Amino acid sequence: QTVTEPVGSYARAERPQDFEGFVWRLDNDGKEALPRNFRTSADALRAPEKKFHLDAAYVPSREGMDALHISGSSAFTPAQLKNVAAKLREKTAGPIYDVDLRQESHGYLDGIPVSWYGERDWANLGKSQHEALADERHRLHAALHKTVYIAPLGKHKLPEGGEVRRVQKVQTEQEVAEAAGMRYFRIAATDHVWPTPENIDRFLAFYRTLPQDAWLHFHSEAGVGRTTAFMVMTDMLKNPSVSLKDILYRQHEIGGFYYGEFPIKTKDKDSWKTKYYREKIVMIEQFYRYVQENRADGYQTPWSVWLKSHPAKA
Amino acid sequence: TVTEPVGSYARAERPQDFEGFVWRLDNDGKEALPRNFRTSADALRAPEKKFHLDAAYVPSREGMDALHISGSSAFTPAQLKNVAAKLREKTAGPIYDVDLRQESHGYLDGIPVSWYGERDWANLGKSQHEALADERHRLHAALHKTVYIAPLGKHKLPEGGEVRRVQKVQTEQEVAEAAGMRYFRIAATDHVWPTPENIDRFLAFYRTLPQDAWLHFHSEAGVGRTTAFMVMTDMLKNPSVSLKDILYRQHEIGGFYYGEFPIKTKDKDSWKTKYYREKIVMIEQFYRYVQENRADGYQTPWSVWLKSHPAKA
Ligand SMILES: O=P(O)(O)O[C@H]1[C@H](OP(=O)(O)O)[C@@H](OP(=O)(O)O)[C@H](OP(=O)(O)O)[C@@H](OP(=O)(O)O)[C@H]1OP(=O)(O)O
Ligand SMILES: O=P(O)(O)O[C@H]1[C@H](OP(=O)(O)O)[C@@H](OP(=O)(O)O)[C@H](OP(=O)(O)O)[C@@H](OP(=O)(O)O)[C@H]1OP(=O)(O)O
Ligand SMILES: [Cl-]
Repeated sequence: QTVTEPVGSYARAERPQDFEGFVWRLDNDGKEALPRNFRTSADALRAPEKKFHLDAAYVPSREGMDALHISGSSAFTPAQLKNVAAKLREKTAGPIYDVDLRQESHGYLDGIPVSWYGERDWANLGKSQHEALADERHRLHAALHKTVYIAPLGKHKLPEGGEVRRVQKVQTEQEVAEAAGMRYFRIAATDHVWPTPENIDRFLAFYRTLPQDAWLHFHSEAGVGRTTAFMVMTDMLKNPSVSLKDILYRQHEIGGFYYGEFPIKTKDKDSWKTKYYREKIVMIEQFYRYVQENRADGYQTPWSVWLKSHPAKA
Repeated sequence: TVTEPVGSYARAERPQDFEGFVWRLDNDGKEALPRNFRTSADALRAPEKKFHLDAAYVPSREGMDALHISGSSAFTPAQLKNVAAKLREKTAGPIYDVDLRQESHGYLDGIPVSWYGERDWANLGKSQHEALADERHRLHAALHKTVYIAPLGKHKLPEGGEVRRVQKVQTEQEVAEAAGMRYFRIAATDHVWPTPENIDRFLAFYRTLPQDAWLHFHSEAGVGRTTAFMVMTDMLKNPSVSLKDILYRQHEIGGFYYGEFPIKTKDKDSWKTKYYREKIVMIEQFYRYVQENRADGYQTPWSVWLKSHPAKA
């Protein structure tokens, strides 16, 4: 009769103590002018990726895309964010937000974007946003005037090479965003899994009070899973008359992940990802249902509450 | 007036520029014994070409059978048990694990690790007391915590390795005692000539040893620091042997060659050149100390004698 973890909360069954952070991972090498996977809702649609087995002939509706005003990308250096901000300012006169979707603790050491990485990038798994940000604040401050090892991950998601330096400057992403002329909003979402009801309730309350001309620049570490999930959510919220298929196809075709059904295939070492991919597919459909069934009364019922009374099925 | 005398060049380096940043894997535990394992009873081998020595020269082995010393790289607990068993076949006296490492090190879940800073100088400038306090604190702090242990690869930076939540922490003293060996620590900085403090400590220790004591010296690789102390011991115990014979024989049983040779390093290792030169001069100065002070029973320590008889570059 009693279910321990409902669909949409599978990650709650994992043990945080088994994925604690152990290294400052390099989030971006700063070689390119812009972060990776940079895209906006004003962009032209491209051919779908073969791995998703989609209909390349299909022409998704672009209804509402010109007025959507959102973008997404991977993590960035401060110089890259300034370049992003400049580009977005050519598209709007409203406030531009850096919507940081990363639960992992991260920041900038001597201007270098880094994150405290644990296995599966789950160093803050299970923490409330309050606890995750306290960890981040503590770790960043502790790095000042201290020697740190910053490294990119290579074979088997372990450090490979990198550099050692005695830190002279520490900055939070909020500071870097403000320096780039962007407003900042943080949603502490766990890497690789469906955002939690807490994450989404927070996002919806934030969305509700945005000025009509607000531009949302979403980002995560790679600019794929989490970034696309929130871009899809925003598209659905702002353009409720658009079909689920059109939303999923167009968010994929401008450069994001495809959040519909597809032949999931993983290497043996990544088999743990499989059920999380299936969970996101089911939850994307359930969020669409939430939008359709609650927009009429102006979303009086929060997503978390509605989901508990309308649980998703595997 | 000179700021730093010969033999103390490392004192000019800045400790803050070489602080520890990773738990380095000291030995992968694949072999039964530590690397560069050798004993004074071993046969002499041909010299290594890089030292440009006379391969036809046969040094005297006078005193080697009674010297009773050995050397090696760092080891896993199992490898040390293997070493202890081997050495017990050669003596009925106490067998000492003479740990020559200044860098903080120990065992996490039985894995030999050290807190590595650039040039392995994470404890540079610390007194032995401070180095050992750092070591105790860091080891204790790892218990029940997640750590990243990695071997060094390209450019002396971590490559691969493993991540684990530590369930057991031990100091090398505990591991040595569990293997049936006595333990003595000399906190010598990697890559440079041991300090007057290091050497005064070693000589006072040497003076306390019973006739049948066996000394197993080790450092990280079992090369620079290990050979320096093996050479010192050979000179102390066999003062009638020529400097050339001591240096050749300690090299030919498997150690570094501490005499003059044409030094050539990779460009990235050019900082080592003067430290190699310094060791050559200091080895000669230590030989002089032994020859001049053995007759009266070492009434005056090395540090004092060296201050009144400074070495010259
Ligand atoms: O930067 P990468 O090494 O390329 O890793 C990314 C990144 O996550 P991590 O960097 O922390 O491993 C993606 O996610 P977001 O940070 O944008 O949320 C993730 O997206 P999903 O796991 O949710 O799909 C993606 O996975 P994908 O293979 O689908 O691109 C994954 O790539 P890899 O781990 O396979 O390199
Ligand atoms: O374990 P390794 O990677 O082989 O390094 C060793 C080790 O020092 P490190 O491990 O910290 O680099 C030697 O020293 P001891 O620990 O036994 O004192 C050192 O000896 P010296 O620097 O004093 O000479 C030797 O140098 P080498 O064998 O070239 O003489 C060096 O080897 P590499 O740095 O070349 O790998
Ligand atoms: Cl005196």
